[PDB]
Amino acid sequence: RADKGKHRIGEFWENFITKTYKEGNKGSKRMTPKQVALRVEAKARELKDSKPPNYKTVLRVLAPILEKQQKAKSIRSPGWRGTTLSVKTREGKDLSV
DNA sequence: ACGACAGATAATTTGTCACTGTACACTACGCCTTTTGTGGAGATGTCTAATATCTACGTTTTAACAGTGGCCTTATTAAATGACTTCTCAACCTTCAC
Repeated sequence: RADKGKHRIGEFWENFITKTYKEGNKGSKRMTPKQVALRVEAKARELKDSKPPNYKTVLRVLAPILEKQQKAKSIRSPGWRGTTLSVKTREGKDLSV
């Protein structure tokens, strides 16, 4: 279906969840989804919104973001091949070997 | 035929709640190296005014004596003394007296 992977909480909450997790993981802060959901609870109460998102949705919202943040650890480097070689000096001069 | 009305129906997400994997078990900003501009002596080099020394510059002063200049009256006659000069330095015979 056209709806697969798209949430029904809507554009405001999809942003607010992802906004809150994103600010909570810059610097050495390490705000995990549960603390975000606890913010979402606080936000709905002060927004007077009677139906805050459940923690399972918040974890499902961030699951692709978390996976994109994970993949960055794995990306492999091709390396040099064959006989021809050079080494990258900080002068910016590639010295052939 | 196809596709086109209103509604079925297989998804899709929202939300529950039993379950479990894991950290809490204190245990990084600290060990070590290098450069480096600032800083403290401390041997050494720098180089003058000045208070003489250290003779000479020569310049005064002395006395010795050398030369110029003024004065000094001149005559005669006598004396003493010392000298000089000149001249002289015979000899036989006769006569009258005892």
